[PDB]
Amino acid sequence: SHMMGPKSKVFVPLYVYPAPGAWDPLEDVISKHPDVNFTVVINPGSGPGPEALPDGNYTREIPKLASYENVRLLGYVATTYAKRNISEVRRDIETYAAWPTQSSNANLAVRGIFFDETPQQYDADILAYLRELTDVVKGTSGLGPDHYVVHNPGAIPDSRYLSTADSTVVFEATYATFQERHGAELFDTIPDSHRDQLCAVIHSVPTSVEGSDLRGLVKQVRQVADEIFITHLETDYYAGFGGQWSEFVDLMAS
Repeated sequence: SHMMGPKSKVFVPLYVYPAPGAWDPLEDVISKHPDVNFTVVINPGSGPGPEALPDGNYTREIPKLASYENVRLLGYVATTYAKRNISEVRRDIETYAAWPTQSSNANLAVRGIFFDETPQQYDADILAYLRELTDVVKGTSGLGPDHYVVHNPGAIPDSRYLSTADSTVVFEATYATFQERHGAELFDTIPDSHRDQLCAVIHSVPTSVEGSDLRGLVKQVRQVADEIFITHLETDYYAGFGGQWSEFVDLMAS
């Protein structure tokens, strides 16, 4: 069968600075593929920055993306492996949440939070910390309607953490590493899990993984992860668009 299996969201760690035109390659595929859902993490400065609003480039460009119904913007918030003081994490959540009211622009807003550097190891105190953060996201005006929560442990965490987030990035590494761990098979090791809970980020894909070879990779990952980012960049892979970005999104639309 040439069917691609379960549909996945395109996950976009959009750590490209929003100079005029810089986000065009993303807007172009969002517009071309209204049937594809995009989860887009924005990140002014490892967080929302030191002020109530981000800079004028962000305030111009964010509403343009937010205007598309198939986009779900998330604000990046660091947790430093749950060692970051929870009051500081909360300040960052609340800063994003207040964006539309602080700016008087309803489209200068995010629909949830992406928590970077969540821990892998199980500990009851960490679970309580993560659950509290989810409660904060779900209860804070300005992050609706979705109040989405994504975690990025950058590796497989204890499965008890998965239900505290809408999605967890359980693979964030090079294509070489993906292959060393037998690709989609690595996901089969995760107990008490479902693809709808999981995100995969694969960078540094060799350019020879193209055409039908890229189609095969996308299909393999779609089976196991409901949100996916794949890029052929090996440097600055979250701060620019890979040479097969449009092809990747086309395959996600297939």
